[PDB]
Amino acid sequence: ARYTGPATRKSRRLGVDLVGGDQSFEKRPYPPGQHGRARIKESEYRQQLQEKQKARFSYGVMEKQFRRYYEEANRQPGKTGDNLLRILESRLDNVVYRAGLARTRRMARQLVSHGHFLVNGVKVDIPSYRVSQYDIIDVKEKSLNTLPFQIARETAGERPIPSWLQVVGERQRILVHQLPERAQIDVPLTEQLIVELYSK
Amino acid sequence: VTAYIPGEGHNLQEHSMVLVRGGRVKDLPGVRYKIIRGSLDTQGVKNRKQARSRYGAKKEK
Amino acid sequence: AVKIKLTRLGKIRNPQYRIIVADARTRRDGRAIEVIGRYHPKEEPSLIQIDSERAQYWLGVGAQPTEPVLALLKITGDWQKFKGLPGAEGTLKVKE
Amino acid sequence: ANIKSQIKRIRTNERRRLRNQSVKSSLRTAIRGFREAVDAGDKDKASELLHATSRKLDKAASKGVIHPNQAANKKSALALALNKL
RNA sequence: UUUGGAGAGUUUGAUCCUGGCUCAGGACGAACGCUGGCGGCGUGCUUAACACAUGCAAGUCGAACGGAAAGGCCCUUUCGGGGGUACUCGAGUGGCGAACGGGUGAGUAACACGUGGGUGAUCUGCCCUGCACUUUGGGAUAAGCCUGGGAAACUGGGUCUAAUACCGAAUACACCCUGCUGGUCGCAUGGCCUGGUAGGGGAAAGCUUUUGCGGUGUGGGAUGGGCCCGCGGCCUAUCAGCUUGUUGGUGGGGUGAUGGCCUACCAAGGCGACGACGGGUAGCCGGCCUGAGAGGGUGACCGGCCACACUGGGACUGAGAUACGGCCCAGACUCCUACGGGAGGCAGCAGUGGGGAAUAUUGCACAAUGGGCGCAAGCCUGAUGCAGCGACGCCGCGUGAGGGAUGACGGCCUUCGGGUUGUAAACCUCUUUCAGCACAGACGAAGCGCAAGUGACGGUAUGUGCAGAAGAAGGACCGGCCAACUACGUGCCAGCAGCCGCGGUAAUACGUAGGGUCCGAGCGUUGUCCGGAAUUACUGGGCGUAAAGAGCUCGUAGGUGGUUUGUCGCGUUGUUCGUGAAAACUCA
Ligand SMILES: [Mg+2]
Ligand SMILES: [Mg+2]
Ligand SMILES: [Mg+2]
Ligand SMILES: [Mg+2]
Ligand SMILES: [Mg+2]
Ligand SMILES: [Mg+2]
Ligand SMILES: [Mg+2]
Ligand SMILES: [Mg+2]
Ligand SMILES: [Mg+2]
Ligand SMILES: [Mg+2]
Ligand SMILES: [Mg+2]
Ligand SMILES: [Mg+2]
Ligand SMILES: [Mg+2]
Ligand SMILES: [Mg+2]
Ligand SMILES: [Mg+2]
Ligand SMILES: [Mg+2]
Ligand SMILES: [Mg+2]
Ligand SMILES: [Mg+2]
Ligand SMILES: [Mg+2]
Ligand SMILES: [Mg+2]
Ligand SMILES: [Mg+2]
Ligand SMILES: [Mg+2]
Ligand SMILES: [Mg+2]
Ligand SMILES: [Mg+2]
Ligand SMILES: [Mg+2]
Ligand SMILES: [Mg+2]
Ligand SMILES: [Mg+2]
Ligand SMILES: [Mg+2]
Ligand SMILES: [Mg+2]
Ligand SMILES: [Mg+2]
Ligand SMILES: [Mg+2]
Ligand SMILES: [Mg+2]
Ligand SMILES: [Mg+2]
Ligand SMILES: [Mg+2]
Ligand SMILES: [Mg+2]
Ligand SMILES: [Mg+2]
Ligand SMILES: [Mg+2]
Ligand SMILES: [Mg+2]
Ligand SMILES: [Mg+2]
Ligand SMILES: [Mg+2]
Ligand SMILES: [Mg+2]
Ligand SMILES: [Mg+2]
Ligand SMILES: [Mg+2]
Ligand SMILES: [Mg+2]
Ligand SMILES: [Mg+2]
Ligand SMILES: [Mg+2]
Ligand SMILES: [Mg+2]
Ligand SMILES: [Mg+2]
Ligand SMILES: [Mg+2]
Ligand SMILES: [Mg+2]
Ligand SMILES: [Mg+2]
Ligand SMILES: [Mg+2]
Ligand SMILES: [Mg+2]
Ligand SMILES: [Mg+2]
Ligand SMILES: [Mg+2]
Ligand SMILES: [Mg+2]
Ligand SMILES: [Mg+2]
Ligand SMILES: [Mg+2]
Ligand SMILES: [Mg+2]
Ligand SMILES: [Mg+2]
Ligand SMILES: [Mg+2]
Ligand SMILES: [Mg+2]
Ligand SMILES: [Mg+2]
Ligand SMILES: [Mg+2]
Ligand SMILES: [Mg+2]
Ligand SMILES: [Mg+2]
Ligand SMILES: [Mg+2]
Ligand SMILES: [Mg+2]
Ligand SMILES: [Mg+2]
Ligand SMILES: [Mg+2]
Ligand SMILES: [Mg+2]
Ligand SMILES: [Mg+2]
Ligand SMILES: [Mg+2]
Ligand SMILES: [Mg+2]
Ligand SMILES: [Mg+2]
Ligand SMILES: [Mg+2]
Ligand SMILES: [Mg+2]
Ligand SMILES: [Mg+2]
Ligand SMILES: [Mg+2]
Ligand SMILES: [Mg+2]
Ligand SMILES: [Mg+2]
Ligand SMILES: [Mg+2]
Ligand SMILES: [Mg+2]
Ligand SMILES: [Mg+2]
Ligand SMILES: [Mg+2]
Ligand SMILES: [Mg+2]
Ligand SMILES: [Mg+2]
Ligand SMILES: [Mg+2]
Repeated sequence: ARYTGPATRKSRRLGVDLVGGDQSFEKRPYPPGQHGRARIKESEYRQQLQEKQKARFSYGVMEKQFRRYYEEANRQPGKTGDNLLRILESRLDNVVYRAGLARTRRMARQLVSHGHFLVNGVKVDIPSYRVSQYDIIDVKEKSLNTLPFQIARETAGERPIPSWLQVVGERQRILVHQLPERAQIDVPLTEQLIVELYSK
Repeated sequence: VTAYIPGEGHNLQEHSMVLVRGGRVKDLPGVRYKIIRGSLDTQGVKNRKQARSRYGAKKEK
Repeated sequence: AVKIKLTRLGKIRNPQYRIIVADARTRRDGRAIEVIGRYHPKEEPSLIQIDSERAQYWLGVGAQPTEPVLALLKITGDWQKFKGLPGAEGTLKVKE
Repeated sequence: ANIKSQIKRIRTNERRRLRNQSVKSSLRTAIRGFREAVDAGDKDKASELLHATSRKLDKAASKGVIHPNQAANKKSALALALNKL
């Protein structure tokens, strides 16, 4: 199941922008609640939980399968933090969101659930696809005729496509080439506290 | 062994089949068990809507 | 007469049949002396691989395969090799 | 007994017990006579009884009532006792 | 040359130490409370090894034999049916199969179990493969007919018939035994060169005329098996001596095979403080949970073994008996009776009564594969493949999206200004996964048949269409630990509660409200187990007073050694091939 309640509540309580263009946040950064002014006592667990929640709702990932993320990252021989960030950025949802074919990660998930795309010529209608390397992601004719996808493809003029990701032309073919690196990704927050909380 | 009666109101009279769970109680020295509500003949006390699950109460309608 | 069995493991809705050469006296899942492969129809190709040399040694030593096992061996061409009539025929559809 | 197969098996087994008990009793009587001859202390009659008993022992063993190596065992043990006395 | 360690609270006026208790996590064959939509994939009596209504879960061969109850055919017919027909067949032998596969864990501390040898000490039908033979005579019984007892099961008496059912004899001279003579090996009697020698002994059965199968012994091998072997593998000395076939020798008997397996006589010993025998506990193991690790716990499923079949015993059948639905006897349980006597054994699949928290359906198929049968077709198989029930466990999906006010109600607080739920809501566009309704629609079957066809699952999985945001969200917590606060209502009551502790009128701790937090089709409680617990301290504790050095000595066993000169290398590591089942974990 996904989140059906308000989405701006998340940013308001979290104290940082999630989508990026929040007028309501900039109008009132204080987290909701009749006591959004009470001073918050320092707590290492508190901050670890804060970081965990922010990352989880930022990526739309469910709690259990993101624990699965963390354990899988431990399993891989590389460093746990960058392994986790790699495996969570590999999400087809994040791929479409950051390739300019989805305005928001939630909309990418909605479209994938609708099943309007072809991956390597095989129909797929699952959000959490594992986008390997060298792969190719397509979009099919009914998706093309769909209006909002057209708008997104002409609106992909935001923060430019990251290094390993790129779009080749009007058909919007997305292909990944090399290994994303933490420094170039510059995904926000620090994996230190996430790994600490899950190693608790 | 004695058992503790949760909630606020109860319908228990002598010779009433009941269900019991495990739990210590410090106020009562000779007590070490609770009695679940909403099972068998023990129902949850009416007028409860907060922590409804713990006491076995239905929703509003 | 030890016969070529198809050992079965796993769960209900997807049976597994490993190719085992064993005596029929034991359980259907009983003692497996030597394994040479497995067979599972759940997948549409239901790919099967056979070790020709081991199969032939067992046949020459006295293990009589069960009819489906022999048919599958003909399919893989091991029966053809053992008979020497057509030779060794390779037509197995390796999975796409 | 609740199946025709098992009941028929019990019939056949009783028949073959009648048969096998007969044969085994004959063999035991042969061995008993041989023993009596030996503790009496004769030589030629002992040898002739050895011959007859061995012939019938081999017949029974080939029939399958008793088993070959043990048949050889007691026949050779009896031969050893004879040669000892 | 690579993988991998969290603390917090609680003693005191206030510290520090030690130490005790509790919590933050994973996991359940888990149960209850609330909630609840689908699909995919597993899982599902842990207690009463309690008794069990019904039925299913073991059958195959006329080309072995006699026959014809029912059917097919033809001669006949008064329609009672009469002959043969072998297509076919009831039962009748004979076989083969039934020791399979399925179930359960009460006992069992044992060579019971994993691993490592084994046997010059055993067997083993059905399979293939080189290699002699299968002559001959005889008799009986079922079935059937008649009779009799008897409700009954069951039984007898008499006549009659055949054989892959039965036995004698023919041979064997390569096999099993015994009295005489060489070489090889040594790990020993002695084994192997079928070592040579003399004696005597021994087996079979036929079927089909077509991819033709049968019977008997043993140079080759395998499998299933038995025996015993080092090691090992709970707790209790508040269990210290136990044991008499017990311990060894010789001789006999016995076993498929040595051996107190059994018997007789000899000697008195054997086992015992590097824990005997005693007591309670409990199937062992590959494994499952935990832990960085060592280690701790534990034995769900699957799987390798063990033992059991209403309780106690015993034996037959054979290559194979603990013989689950094989036999006999004794007790219990239930039932039948015409009262003489009989039937029984769900822990086989399901199902019910009871216990309990609780574990589902009296479902379909041989479609595929294993398994039993046959020359095969072909038959049987709750093994199975599947289907229905159940949020119980891992995993994926749906109940919308985009924008939308210096932000519409209304609630709740207010310092009466206002904040607050809130991009939320209604609103304008969109896709509408999945459910709903239709079409197409697989493979799972180079598989079988000398036949034309063979799929339960399912008309499902899977694609394509139709109208519709339309059918879709709840649970726990919010005093500190512990990310989440305020007001309303009663105040040592009513109550909360994990530890500390919270109410004696103005509670962030009770209840109500809002608001917030965690989680989520699951959320909590409870209970078992690991952890932090270095809180049984090998890694890795302490002994002055916090708990501990006995009151102090000699000294047996055990434990331990002040030096160098010397070998064997049994303590040791050194490497090479040579075992470590599958399944599970780690890498791709
Ligand atoms: Mg940890
Ligand atoms: Mg079995
Ligand atoms: Mg295929
Ligand atoms: Mg067949
Ligand atoms: Mg019956
Ligand atoms: Mg007699
Ligand atoms: Mg006698
Ligand atoms: Mg015999
Ligand atoms: Mg002997
Ligand atoms: Mg002797
Ligand atoms: Mg690691
Ligand atoms: Mg304290
Ligand atoms: Mg103190
Ligand atoms: Mg203090
Ligand atoms: Mg329900
Ligand atoms: Mg399911
Ligand atoms: Mg299931
Ligand atoms: Mg038959
Ligand atoms: Mg017939
Ligand atoms: Mg048999
Ligand atoms: Mg049997
Ligand atoms: Mg059996
Ligand atoms: Mg089982
Ligand atoms: Mg059971
Ligand atoms: Mg048991
Ligand atoms: Mg013992
Ligand atoms: Mg062995
Ligand atoms: Mg056999
Ligand atoms: Mg003859
Ligand atoms: Mg007769
Ligand atoms: Mg005649
Ligand atoms: Mg003869
Ligand atoms: Mg002769
Ligand atoms: Mg001779
Ligand atoms: Mg010769
Ligand atoms: Mg014959
Ligand atoms: Mg050994
Ligand atoms: Mg050992
Ligand atoms: Mg002796
Ligand atoms: Mg001897
Ligand atoms: Mg002995
Ligand atoms: Mg003696
Ligand atoms: Mg046991
Ligand atoms: Mg282990
Ligand atoms: Mg550890
Ligand atoms: Mg450890
Ligand atoms: Mg264990
Ligand atoms: Mg198994
Ligand atoms: Mg097992
Ligand atoms: Mg074994
Ligand atoms: Mg028993
Ligand atoms: Mg038995
Ligand atoms: Mg049985
Ligand atoms: Mg029975
Ligand atoms: Mg029974
Ligand atoms: Mg059953
Ligand atoms: Mg009950
Ligand atoms: Mg019950
Ligand atoms: Mg079959
Ligand atoms: Mg035959
Ligand atoms: Mg044919
Ligand atoms: Mg049948
Ligand atoms: Mg049938
Ligand atoms: Mg099923
Ligand atoms: Mg269930
Ligand atoms: Mg439930
Ligand atoms: Mg899901
Ligand atoms: Mg919208
Ligand atoms: Mg097909
Ligand atoms: Mg085909
Ligand atoms: Mg589809
Ligand atoms: Mg469709
Ligand atoms: Mg609460
Ligand atoms: Mg907090
Ligand atoms: Mg707090
Ligand atoms: Mg008050
Ligand atoms: Mg409260
Ligand atoms: Mg809230
Ligand atoms: Mg623990
Ligand atoms: Mg210590
Ligand atoms: Mg002290
Ligand atoms: Mg002292
Ligand atoms: Mg003293
Ligand atoms: Mg060496
Ligand atoms: Mg070596
Ligand atoms: Mg090795
Ligand atoms: Mg393997
Ligand atoms: Mg692991």
